Amino acid sequence: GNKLFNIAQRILDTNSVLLTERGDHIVWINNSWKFNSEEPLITKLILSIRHQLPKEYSSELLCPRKRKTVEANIRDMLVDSVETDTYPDKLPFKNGVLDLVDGMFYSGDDAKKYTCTVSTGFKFDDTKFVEDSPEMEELMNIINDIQPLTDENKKNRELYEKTLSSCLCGATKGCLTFFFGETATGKSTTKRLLKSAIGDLFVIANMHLKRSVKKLTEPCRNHATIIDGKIQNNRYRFAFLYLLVKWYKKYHIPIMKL
Amino acid sequence: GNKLFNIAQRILDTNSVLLTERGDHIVWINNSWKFNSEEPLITKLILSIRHQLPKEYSSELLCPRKRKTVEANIRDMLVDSVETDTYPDKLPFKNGVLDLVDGMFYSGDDAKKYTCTVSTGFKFDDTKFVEDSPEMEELMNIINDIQPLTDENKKNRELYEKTLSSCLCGATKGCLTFFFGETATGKSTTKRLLKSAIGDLFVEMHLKRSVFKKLTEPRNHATIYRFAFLYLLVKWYKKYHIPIMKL
Amino acid sequence: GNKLFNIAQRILDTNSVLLTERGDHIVWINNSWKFNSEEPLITKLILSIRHQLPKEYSSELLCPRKRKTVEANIRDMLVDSVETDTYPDKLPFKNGVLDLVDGMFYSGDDAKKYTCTVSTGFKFDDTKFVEDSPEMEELMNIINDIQPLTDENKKNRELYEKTLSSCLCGATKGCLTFFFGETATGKSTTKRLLKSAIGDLFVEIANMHLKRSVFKKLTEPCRNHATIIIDTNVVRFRTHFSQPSGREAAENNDAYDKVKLLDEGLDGKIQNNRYRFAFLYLLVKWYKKYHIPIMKLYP
Amino acid sequence: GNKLFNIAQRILDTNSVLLTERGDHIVWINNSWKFNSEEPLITKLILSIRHQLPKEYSSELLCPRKRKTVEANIRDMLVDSVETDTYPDKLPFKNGVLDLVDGMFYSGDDAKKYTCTVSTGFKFDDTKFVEDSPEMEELMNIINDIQPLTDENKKNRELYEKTLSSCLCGATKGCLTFFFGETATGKSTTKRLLKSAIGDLFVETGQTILTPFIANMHLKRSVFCSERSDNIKKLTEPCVIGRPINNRNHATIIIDTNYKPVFDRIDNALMRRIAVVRFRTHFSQPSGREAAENNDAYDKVKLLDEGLDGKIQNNRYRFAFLYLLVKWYKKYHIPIMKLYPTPE
Amino acid sequence: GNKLFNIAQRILDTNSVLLTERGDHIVWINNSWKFNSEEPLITKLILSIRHQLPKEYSSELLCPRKRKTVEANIRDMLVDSVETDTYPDKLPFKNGVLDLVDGMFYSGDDAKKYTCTVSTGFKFDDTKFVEDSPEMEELMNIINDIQPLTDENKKNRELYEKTLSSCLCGATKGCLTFFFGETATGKSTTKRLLKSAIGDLFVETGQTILTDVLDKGPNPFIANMHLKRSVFCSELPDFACSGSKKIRSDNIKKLTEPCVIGRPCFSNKINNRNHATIIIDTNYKPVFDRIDNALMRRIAVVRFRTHFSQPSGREAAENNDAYDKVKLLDEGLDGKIQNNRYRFAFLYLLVKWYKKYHIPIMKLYPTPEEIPDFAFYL
Amino acid sequence: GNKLFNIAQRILDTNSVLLTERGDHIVWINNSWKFNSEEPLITKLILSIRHQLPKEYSSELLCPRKRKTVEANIRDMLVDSVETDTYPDKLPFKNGVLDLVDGMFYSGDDAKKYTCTVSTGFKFDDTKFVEDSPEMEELMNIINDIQPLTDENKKNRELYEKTLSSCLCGATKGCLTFFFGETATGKSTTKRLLKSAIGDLFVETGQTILPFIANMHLKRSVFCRSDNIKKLTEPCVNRNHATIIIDNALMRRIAVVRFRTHFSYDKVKLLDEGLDGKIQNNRYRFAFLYLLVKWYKKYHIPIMKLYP
Ligand SMILES: Nc1ncnc2c1ncn2[C@@H]1O[C@H](COP(=O)(O)OP(=O)(O)O)[C@@H](O)[C@H]1O
Ligand SMILES: Nc1ncnc2c1ncn2[C@@H]1O[C@H](COP(=O)(O)OP(=O)(O)O)[C@@H](O)[C@H]1O
Ligand SMILES: Nc1ncnc2c1ncn2[C@@H]1O[C@H](COP(=O)(O)OP(=O)(O)O)[C@@H](O)[C@H]1O
Ligand SMILES: Nc1ncnc2c1ncn2[C@@H]1O[C@H](COP(=O)(O)OP(=O)(O)O)[C@@H](O)[C@H]1O
Ligand SMILES: Nc1ncnc2c1ncn2[C@@H]1O[C@H](COP(=O)(O)OP(=O)(O)O)[C@@H](O)[C@H]1O
Ligand SMILES: Nc1ncnc2c1ncn2[C@@H]1O[C@H](COP(=O)(O)OP(=O)(O)O)[C@@H](O)[C@H]1O
Repeated sequence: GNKLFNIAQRILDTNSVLLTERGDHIVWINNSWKFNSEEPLITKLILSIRHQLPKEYSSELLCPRKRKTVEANIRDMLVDSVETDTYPDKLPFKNGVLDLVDGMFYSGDDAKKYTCTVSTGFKFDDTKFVEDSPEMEELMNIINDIQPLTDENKKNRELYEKTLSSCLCGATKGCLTFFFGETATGKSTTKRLLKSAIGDLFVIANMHLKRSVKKLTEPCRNHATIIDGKIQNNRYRFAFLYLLVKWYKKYHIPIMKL
Repeated sequence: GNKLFNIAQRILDTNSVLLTERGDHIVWINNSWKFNSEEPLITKLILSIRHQLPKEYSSELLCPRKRKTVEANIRDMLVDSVETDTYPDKLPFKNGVLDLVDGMFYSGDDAKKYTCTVSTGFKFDDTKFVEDSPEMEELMNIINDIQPLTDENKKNRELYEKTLSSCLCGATKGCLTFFFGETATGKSTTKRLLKSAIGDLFVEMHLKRSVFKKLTEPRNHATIYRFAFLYLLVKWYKKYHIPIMKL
Repeated sequence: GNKLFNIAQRILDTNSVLLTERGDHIVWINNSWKFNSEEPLITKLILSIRHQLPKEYSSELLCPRKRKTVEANIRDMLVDSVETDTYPDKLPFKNGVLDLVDGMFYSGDDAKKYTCTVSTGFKFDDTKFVEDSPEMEELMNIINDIQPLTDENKKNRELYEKTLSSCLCGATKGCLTFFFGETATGKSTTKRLLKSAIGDLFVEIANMHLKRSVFKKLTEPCRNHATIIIDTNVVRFRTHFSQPSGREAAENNDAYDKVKLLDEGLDGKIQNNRYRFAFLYLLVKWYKKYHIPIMKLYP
Repeated sequence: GNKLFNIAQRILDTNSVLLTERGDHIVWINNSWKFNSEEPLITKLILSIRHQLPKEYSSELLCPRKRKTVEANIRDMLVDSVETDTYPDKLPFKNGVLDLVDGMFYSGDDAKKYTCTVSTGFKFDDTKFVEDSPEMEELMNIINDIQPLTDENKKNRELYEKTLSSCLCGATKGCLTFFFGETATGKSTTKRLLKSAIGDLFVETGQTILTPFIANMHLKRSVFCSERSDNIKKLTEPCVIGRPINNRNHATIIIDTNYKPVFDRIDNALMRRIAVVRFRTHFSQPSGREAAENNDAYDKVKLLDEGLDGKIQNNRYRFAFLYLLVKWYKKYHIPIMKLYPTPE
Repeated sequence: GNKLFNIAQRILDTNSVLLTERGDHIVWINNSWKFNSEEPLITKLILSIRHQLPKEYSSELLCPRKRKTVEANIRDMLVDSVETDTYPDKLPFKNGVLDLVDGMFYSGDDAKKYTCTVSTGFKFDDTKFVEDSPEMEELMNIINDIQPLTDENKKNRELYEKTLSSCLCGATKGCLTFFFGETATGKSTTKRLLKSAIGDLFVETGQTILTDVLDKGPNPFIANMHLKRSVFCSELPDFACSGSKKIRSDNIKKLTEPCVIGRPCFSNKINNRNHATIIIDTNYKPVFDRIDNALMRRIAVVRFRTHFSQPSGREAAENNDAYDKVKLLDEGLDGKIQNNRYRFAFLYLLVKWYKKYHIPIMKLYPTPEEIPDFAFYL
Repeated sequence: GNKLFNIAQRILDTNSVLLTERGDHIVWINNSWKFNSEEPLITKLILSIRHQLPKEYSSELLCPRKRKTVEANIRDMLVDSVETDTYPDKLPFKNGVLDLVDGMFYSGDDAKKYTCTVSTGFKFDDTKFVEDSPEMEELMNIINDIQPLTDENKKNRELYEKTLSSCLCGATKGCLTFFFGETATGKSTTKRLLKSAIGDLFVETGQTILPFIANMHLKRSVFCRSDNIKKLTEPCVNRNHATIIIDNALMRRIAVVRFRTHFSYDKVKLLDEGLDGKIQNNRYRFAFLYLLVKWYKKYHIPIMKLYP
């Protein structure tokens, strides 16, 4: 056939570009399913796949007028859409995906099979998701101070942990939990802690695919659960992420329900 | 005279592209009458149909700038509009159209003639639409639990079956059905079961075949487990709505 | 000298494309003046007229890049705006324009002279505009039940006929006509009959433009061709139409004077357009009885 | 040099395309200064002017891509703007300009030095602008039946004539005029006659002006308001504030009312911008005629014709009223133009 | 090398095109720093400077596709922003710049140094900016009619002189000025005289900028009053009746800052340089929401006294105490003002007034003694 | 291969064009990180870099149709977003960056590492940032006139200098501040002095706040419902570096300094009619910048916090 057509065919065969019902063309570059419905991110992918093609097919794509032909060819081959965020027990990081059934981290093509268009926005450092460090004990202490562990507060702590641990699911939640409290009881502190824990999955048009923010209990797509100085430096991030994963694995194994 | 016009004529001879009174072009790719106004799919159909054209006409379609010329020729050749969604006794699934009176499942070219724009949403699997399944037993039990075949639920059962089977027709319904009752009776359960049955043809209204004097006016088709409840619905249609559809 | 300018001049010779005061290029294809201020229809016209020009001129129109050249030449040669819908005594169908005053229906080039952009939305069936058919007699019975030809109802009947026939003129009406009456009297039956009769030129301010029928500011030409009709619960209505259960609702109240039997099947046999061309014949017949010299409605 | 640049230079030297202080490029074709900010109207002129250049510079212009080059050069050569509509005593028709002070219809190059970016919207036939015609007598009878020339109706008749004829200048009218009268006496008849006569230079607007309907009334000579104090103080100045932010007010404001108007604020400043003409000749239907003469709010009663509006909308009484307007104009507005208020 | 890049560099050398802080590219054609943020005006300049280049560098600019290239190069060669209209004491006409310090005229490169993007909107004729002319004498007569040179009117006349003179300099005035007067007194006459004298450096606005939260939504009444040296806001009705919005006080301090905040229709440029002499044409005493000393140092007033009326109303206007003198109303005066007959004489008079009153520094003073509530607060 | 691709690679290897998290591209020309979301500013960088490449690569950039190919290649070779204005304690001028920690001024590549986009709006004159100069003594004269160095108002004076010196950093403050005072008290004099000192990092917006937010992004000082107060002291509202100067939670979010001396109260002084004229022209700009830097390195060197 044609060189600029075989290049598009070979790029498509790698399943690096996909089409989603919102009309979006999700692109796989830098180990994250990216998308931007304002300018073609595909051309970035034809430029990236350059070190994945034969030599005769590699020098062709060093021309921006030749990375629009292949982009159009690719855009005209995506005739059938692909479902997104099929798996709820998955956490997308800027370098892979994390499974909440056993708490390990995938990277590269291992995270490609789990189509997660949205992401937490930051990389998952390996030597921070540890059991103990000079951040775990202080986090545990402040969590106890905010939400005491006593008998009359035991059920309150249980529902509290169940509510924050729910802010990882990829499915919609049909239940509401109230955050009633007096002045200066740490609500903003927990808000910032959870924001540091997940990040981009935290904020009606903007809250798409977000996992936390009768009309806000319907499947349509939303997944959100509706509810100092050494925080913005992003220190308690991985410790609180470990706590959230532990609470999820302790409370949300079989069925997700609030 | 012109290869890129002979190709357009051959593509239009297959009746794959039609024009709809909204001024919009609907196309036929992978067994679905799709349509879009932001990224027209006429080029998608051009690049899809190359296999059905001769070799000399197939090598010319492998080019994005030679595929916006055939698209221009085709769009310039569609002068008059065509009507969509005429047949009322059809069920459009993502892989064909199923007849209600006949009950035979159509797929591919046989499904093209019935211009069914709105689809059920989900693909239809042949080896699930059976009368003997583990799920259909429990579905029948649930149906009997929601409403029994008792003395006070004989004519109510008839109206229930008639109204439920009515949510399969492309015509305009002539009556409204109410669901007055107490909590935990089967209202929302039946709502979710019907949603799982007829899929996309459901809103909780343009060509939507179910919605939960102005309503009973012509466009709208509304009546204001995917293979067992569907079997029960088609059976109810074959008991109730055979010669004429009325509510 | 320049083939794509000779082609543009020749296409302009046929007077197929016109420029409107609104800025929209009306186009003549498929016996209807279609226009669209979102995409130029002119290129479809250039492609369509291909089978009229010499063989050398025709082969240059199988090239979409040589058709925007012709369209650009044509658009640069159209300076004189041409008024639309100047003739009010015409009813535009999808295959031409019917003349109400005389009675025949024009088609093809004959309908081009009457620049009629809006149309009825449905084709004009030739063998349906007939005085006698198994549907005009039942329809006339429907009027007789709704509006009997009694001495007291004679004035009502004439006013009803005049108002119904007035929804066929492209002029501007200067009178509001009411549909006063009680419930189940045949108003909405008349509305359904009218919708089946005329079709697209029926609405139930910008949207209500260039329409002939619709359901002091509304009675001025500034365009507005609509016959404004208001339904309230003045052509008065008496013959309430009762049901079988309303059979026993048919002998006390003087808001009515007659109670024919309800016919639930009738309503259905309207949207099917069973009484369509019968109604067109009745409207036209009535029209060339009150508005032949001049069309006017008396307040 | 470049051939298309020579073509553009020649076209620019015939003064056929002009640049205004609004961003619009006004084009001169069909004896009219048109403008439209949706299409490069200049690219029409390049074709139309084609029958003025030598044969060498003619066959080139049969190419749409060689008239975007010529237009690009032209738009690059119009460095200076030109003031437009500085001549008030001219009436522009779609085929010429009528000079009112002598009533002469200029066409072609003669009707070009008077830049007129807004026209009446129709052509001006020479062999209808005459004083001897049956339509002339019909229109004169209608006008006499509307405003009789009797002794008690002299000053009002003069005000009516002055106000009607004043909707022919491009000057700024510093006054307001009412058509105060009871229903069905001829105010809408006068409105339709004026619309048929002066055509496009006539706009009807809603009551929100009196209490984006101000941006469209730009360069219109007559604004009729059928059916707030400072609105009057805003509407009689050459530059009125309106955004679709300043518009030139060449408009005579006529207001159609049925009762005595009541204003929000009454002061000595408002009475010097107001004028009223009374309508006293009711035209009632023959069935209801006997109920009109007994009424005291009117003075005369006549027969209400039915086809009059039909023939008026058909623009049959157009040039007769144009002649009447010109004749009135060359009786009060020749030395200067000024609208005199009448507080009483 | 490249021929088109050499052309672009030569054009850049002559300092004809410039880049402004607003992001707009200003050009230099026909001795006027014109700019237009809807078309790349630069492409006109490339043609106009065609004669200022050698023969080989001239024939390359008779090709609009070859002038788009030069325009692109110029847009890619101007990396540094410039601040325009820095010199305040300059009056830009359509054919040069008049310096107010001593009143000579400049053209060409002499006037190019002062990058005044705005202009008055009309050409400047040399043999009219004189001291002896029939138009000058009659203009002096009508000005003395508007403001008599009496001792009772002496302070008012002098402050009127200064206020009119201030509408020539490009500084930022911090004192609002009122034109309190009764109907038919000359406020609109002075307004039209200014409009004929300074032309473009003059806009009209509605009372909205005085009674409105002038930040919500797109407001083009503020985005137009940028670099204009005189702003007129007529139509101030009385506030005694219902439905009248009092003049919002903070707007007075808002309008006297060196920058004004406002957004036009669908734009993000909220800052506009405020060189305007905000002058209010009113009829009665203005009333604000709250009166204080912070608002008291931004308000100056001039009373207009001599009335104009035809003999029909002369008897009724003579006995009115709201006036002090009555003169015969002229009918063709508006006609001979709207045709700019009184333009250059008034411009010369304004220049003389500025040279006599504002030569050392430019500053304005308030006159808080002519308002009842203001006087009570004293 | 391709010459334009190699040119784009060489341009990127110098790290002059970056892609920010907002989706916009920041460009390093004339010792300033300039960005503008209305046209590609990359092409200006392509033409500026022209005197850095091999002479065979330089003649290819004298062509606007070949400076859009290089820009296109660059636009597809920036796949990783980069955060902006990480360094709080740096003051960006149109010709470099001043390091507030010690007081030295960097320029060129030395100021390229500090990716701070919003500059002050002017250049840094080397021979004016001096402690002694015949425009400085008058500056602390007028400052002491505005705020006398009295023991009674010493707390007010230290609060004043602490709050005004805080308008130089990219950190987020968590408390509103007010300049509530009487008429003719130097409040707008302080506003204009600060505007001369910092320039672009200074925005004035009406009381609608109390697109008017979309412009005050990365600005280090701004001027002018308690819910909006609770919304205006957060790291995001659009970044929030502004030192906003115009229940218990409201109590810990409000700081006000009360001006005392009046000019034409505790002391009445004489008005200076020419003071504004010699303030708008930025006469005291660099002397006040020096004073602010001195106050900063005297007060905020260990950590930044504005206690109420
Ligand atoms: N364990 C803890 N150690 C230190 N500070 C704490 C702890 N728990 C709560 N706080 C303080 O309590 C405050 C919570 O107030 P916050 O919930 O933000 O009030 P509001 O939401 O009304 O502004 C935080 O500023 C935090 O510093
Ligand atoms: N066969 C059945 N009969 C009754 N209830 C059922 C049956 N199957 C499931 N249910 C459960 O009982 C509930 C019935 O509630 P329903 O009648 O829908 O009213 P609501 O949803 O408002 O409570 C459902 O939530 C459903 O989960
Ligand atoms: N002669 C008739 N033929 C057929 N149907 C009739 C006749 N008379 C009455 N009907 C029926 O009676 C009904 C009258 O209702 P209608 O008068 O339209 O109610 P409303 O006036 O409130 O709109 C119609 O639906 C019509 O079908
Ligand atoms: N001179 C005349 N002779 C006969 N009929 C007239 C004459 N003038 C007007 N008419 C008729 O009388 C009617 C007058 O209505 P009009 O006064 O316009 O109503 P309104 O003033 O309430 O808008 C018109 O329809 C017109 O046909
Ligand atoms: N000597 C004069 N100088 C200026 N204007 C005069 C003079 N004599 C009469 N006038 C008249 O004054 C009118 C302008 O005053 P006007 O616009 O009514 O002021 P305002 O609108 O502020 O009341 C002009 O129409 C002019 O004819
Ligand atoms: N210490 C001072 N010495 C001299 N003049 C001063 C002093 N303080 C203030 N001023 C004068 O006061 C004016 C500023 O007043 P300002 O505080 O802005 O009042 P407001 O804030 O009410 O507008 C300046 O023009 C300045 O000349």
